[PDB]
Amino acid sequence: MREIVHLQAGQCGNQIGAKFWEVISDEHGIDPTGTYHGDSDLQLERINVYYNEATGGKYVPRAVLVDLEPGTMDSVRSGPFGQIFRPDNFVFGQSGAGNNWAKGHYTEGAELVDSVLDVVRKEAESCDCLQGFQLTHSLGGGTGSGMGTLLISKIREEYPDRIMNTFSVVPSPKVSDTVVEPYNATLSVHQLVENTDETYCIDNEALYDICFRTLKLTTPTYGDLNHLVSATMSGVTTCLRFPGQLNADLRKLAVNMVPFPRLHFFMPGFAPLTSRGSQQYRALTVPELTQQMFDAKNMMAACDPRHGRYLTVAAVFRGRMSMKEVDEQMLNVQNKNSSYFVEWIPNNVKTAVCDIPPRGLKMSATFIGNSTAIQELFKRISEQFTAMFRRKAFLHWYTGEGMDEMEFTEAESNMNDLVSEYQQYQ
Amino acid sequence: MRECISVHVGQAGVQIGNACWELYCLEHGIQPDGQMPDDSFNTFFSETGAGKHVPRAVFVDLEPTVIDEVRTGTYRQLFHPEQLITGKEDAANNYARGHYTIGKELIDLVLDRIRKLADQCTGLQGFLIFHSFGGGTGSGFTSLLMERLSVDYGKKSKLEFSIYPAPQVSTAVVEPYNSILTTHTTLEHSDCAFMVDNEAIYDICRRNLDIERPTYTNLNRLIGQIVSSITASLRFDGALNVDLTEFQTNLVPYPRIHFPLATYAPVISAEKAYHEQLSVAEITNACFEPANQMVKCDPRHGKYMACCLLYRGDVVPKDVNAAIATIKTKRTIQFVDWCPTGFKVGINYQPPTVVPGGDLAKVQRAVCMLSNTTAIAEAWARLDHKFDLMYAKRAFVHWYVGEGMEEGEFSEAREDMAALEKDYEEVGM
Amino acid sequence: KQKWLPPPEATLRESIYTSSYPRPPAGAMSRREHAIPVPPPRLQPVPHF
Amino acid sequence: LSSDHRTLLKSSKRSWLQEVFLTHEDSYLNCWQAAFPHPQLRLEYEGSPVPANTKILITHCHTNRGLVAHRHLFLRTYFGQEAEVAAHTYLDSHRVEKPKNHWMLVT
Amino acid sequence: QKLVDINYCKKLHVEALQRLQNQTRDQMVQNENDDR
Ligand SMILES: Nc1nc2c(ncn2[C@@H]2O[C@H](COP(=O)(O)OP(=O)(O)OP(=O)(O)O)[C@@H](O)[C@H]2O)c(=O)[nH]1
Ligand SMILES: Nc1nc2c(ncn2[C@@H]2O[C@H](COP(=O)(O)OP(=O)(O)O)[C@@H](O)[C@H]2O)c(=O)[nH]1
Ligand SMILES: [Mg+2]
Repeated sequence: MREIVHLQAGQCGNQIGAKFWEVISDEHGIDPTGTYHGDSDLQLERINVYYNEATGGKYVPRAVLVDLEPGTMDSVRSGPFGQIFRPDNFVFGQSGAGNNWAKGHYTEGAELVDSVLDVVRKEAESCDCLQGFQLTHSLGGGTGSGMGTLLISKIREEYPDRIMNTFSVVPSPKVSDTVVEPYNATLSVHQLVENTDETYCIDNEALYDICFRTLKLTTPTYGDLNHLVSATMSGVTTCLRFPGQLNADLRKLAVNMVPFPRLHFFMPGFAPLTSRGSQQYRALTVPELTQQMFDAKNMMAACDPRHGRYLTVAAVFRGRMSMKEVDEQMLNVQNKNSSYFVEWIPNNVKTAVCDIPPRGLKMSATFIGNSTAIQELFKRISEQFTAMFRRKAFLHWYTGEGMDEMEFTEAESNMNDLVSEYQQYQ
Repeated sequence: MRECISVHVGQAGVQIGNACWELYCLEHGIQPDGQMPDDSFNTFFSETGAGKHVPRAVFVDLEPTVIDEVRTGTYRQLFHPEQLITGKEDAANNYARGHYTIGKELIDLVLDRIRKLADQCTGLQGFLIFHSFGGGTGSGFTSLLMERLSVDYGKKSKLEFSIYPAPQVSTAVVEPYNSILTTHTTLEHSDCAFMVDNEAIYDICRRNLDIERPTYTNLNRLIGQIVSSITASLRFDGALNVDLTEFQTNLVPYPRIHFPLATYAPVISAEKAYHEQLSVAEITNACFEPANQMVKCDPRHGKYMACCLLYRGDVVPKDVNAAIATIKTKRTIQFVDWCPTGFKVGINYQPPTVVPGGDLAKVQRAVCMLSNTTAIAEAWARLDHKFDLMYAKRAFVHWYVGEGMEEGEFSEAREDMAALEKDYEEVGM
Repeated sequence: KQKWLPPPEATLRESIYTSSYPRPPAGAMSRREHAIPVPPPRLQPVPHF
Repeated sequence: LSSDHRTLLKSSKRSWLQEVFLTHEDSYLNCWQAAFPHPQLRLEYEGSPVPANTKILITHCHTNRGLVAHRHLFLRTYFGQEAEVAAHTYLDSHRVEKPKNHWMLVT
Repeated sequence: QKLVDINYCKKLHVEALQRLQNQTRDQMVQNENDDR
């Protein structure tokens, strides 16, 4: 009836697409042989958004998982949850890009897109009324950062009305994984603004500054960090899959979060985060899911909006109460921190209510915040891309792959101005 | 032969059409299977040669996960399979989605099913329409239904009972543009038009009843307690009767002014009403005090210019007329000069029916006043003030233009409101 | 104590339409004391014209 | 004997892997299944009866993880005898199961 | 001096990250096991 056909890309894309499909599989009660051994029958109503159907009671996802070397899908085929994906749906190359945009944008990427563009038309066409797609990649690789931006630019041309979201991984600003990772990031962003409907922003020290300080952990794996960005990732498509008093979906949030199609840069969060030894010592009530969101610690971007303005602010609630006592906090927060919203909107906080809680939990909430706190995020790429390009550093990796220096020059002017477009509303 | 075919549109349509059609199953003698375990059901239910009583209702939504639940749960075999209309995608807080593109393939299946019920009714009094300005189907498709309702039936009675947005809180952002541009269509295409605001039932349910922390269901029950008193005289006997034609006759002096209010008097809990006298004076005092209304705007700035009263149960015409003669005289309340008498009364024998799981007690008297006033000129003032605060930056308008729509509706729907904002003090003076 | 200790709570997985709208008892149905009796058929234009 | 899919609040004591505990209730998160360690012969051993004192892997049926013994972190108890239990399947660089996961059901 | 400001901000960013991780959370786990 409505479906979501799912796109992944790389090592970021497969070590996140291995855990997102673990939380969804626990949500609808899916064991790693496919079948269903859940309790109720709210756990089988809207399962067709994510899972297909096959022989018997088998439910295999709508997943497109792509890389340019199969040393990443050798692991995800051989995890606990590796027999749940259909074997045709991995797409792998032979020689990857490896931290270069152009190699996986023209040379190796553009010869590999002609089989990924067959696995999506075989599978978007199976769906009855597809809502849209999701992507989750990183802007710091060469697999998802180059070719994943080339499937964004070449799936919006066949299906130009269906939805396009991105759980992107923008650079960590403080301690970084790769030297030349600015070049891969800043050329994707200009390729990202014209062909994406709405964009989240998922940083990795934005996850480190939670799990250090909020969950009190001293062994935080990525297998811990991928829960924190799949708790939200299924916390946006809740009301498609579960009923409520007031519903939403991926279409209705971007309606209230994209004032103009150059403006879809969010920063997400998540309410019920406490330690395991600080677990029983707090009552899980309504104001204690909204005292945490507006705080400057919960967000999944590494950017603080006290300098900026919350342009618009979303919310999606779970648990069998969001009706009157959420409406005296969303009325309270619009009045107390009165200088963090801009004047030219009536009111900013949007609301949905799903009534079914996450499993093992009583209540929750999830944030989608369109801000003028992303124009301080794209300036720390272009204060390090101009601390690199005046000395023409690493450039021989790019001009010999068929690019040219004006294409490097153009991604300066079309991201310096998008900060100068955001900068007025402060 | 006294039929009242209901129209409910949306997620305010079906969460209200669940509560309204739950009261009538216990107001008359209806099992939730549809059977019975002395003919008042002929307004709402229809017969068969097996004793089954199928309602004369339509439930319209563009989202399947609101109406695929009513066909799943308890009141399942009561409703016909085809009386509940569902889309495949939702219009998603928009106008043109609801009005032009998506609303054009659900405008046709409904008008086959309105025509099938209306051919069954001989003496059909008129349609009732309940919807919400805050959504896509409730505000885009609903004004499209009434643009294609007037050609099929003309002067047939079509009443409005809309969920206007609240002046302090609201659930959304772009929701004024649906709320503004519905009124350009629902002025020529609405006979009478009630209003409610959910924050003005939030504070009532926690103050005037002890039940705090409600849901919309504890707000849906009081909305369904207005509608029983509207169709009160059509099914049960009365000392004086009202009818569907009577409300717009004595509350709509001018055809651009069809905006009453709604207020329900004895809102007191199952315990707090059990320990206090509730005379006819002591319920007509509640409907005039400005802390009991179903809107968040005080008529102390305004002038009452037509009225209507409904009564239930243990009422005597002497004590009705003893407390009317007080509230004429008090100067907390004033009228406009050009309405000389300013009332209409209607008395129904049958006392109202308690809902199991509700929050009201067994009572004997009740009042459903519908007093239109000049204090709705401070309602369109706030829905304008935040519309030209946000149309100055073109803040959302690109969602609407590329959806089978043109730009020029916005620059006339505000200039339509400017005339109707100037209408309400010429009549008000 | 009834607020502290829980109900057995197999209602964690519950849509409000199931909890807030159950089947009411068979005896809470309204008796229609004041209703025009239907044993004598009502005045209706049985001339079909 | 029970163990649930891992969440962000339900982790083991010293290691923070999938935890295993005891509960009164009945569910499908209580059913285990035991297989052979030599990985090229388990599809030939899918229906054979299990001998008593032989080294066989134990795994869950809902998570497909497996019960483990951590000989590396200690739990001081009243009885003084120490180890940790959890459920996480371990494999080597040759991709066979480590000696951590072998279990024996002796009579 | 401009590069002094840039270097000072860079070192306090990375150094605040490393302090807030190790020397303020390893003591937390040691404190809790010591108290148990
Ligand atoms: N009092 C009351 N208000 C309601 C009820 N249901 C919804 N509302 C209000 O109605 C508005 C809901 O918008 P929707 O009805 O969901 O919009 P829609 O008709 O479903 O169409 P969409 O745009 O597709 O969502 C909100 O302002 C709610 O506060 C109800 O049952 N009772
Ligand atoms: N949050 C998160 N970050 C990851 C994960 N896997 C890799 N990364 C980050 O991704 C960056 C390297 O990704 P890379 O291997 O270049 O991605 P790819 O080449 O496109 O597949 C590093 O900064 C990692 O910190 C993951 O599972 N979760
Ligand atoms: Mg709907």
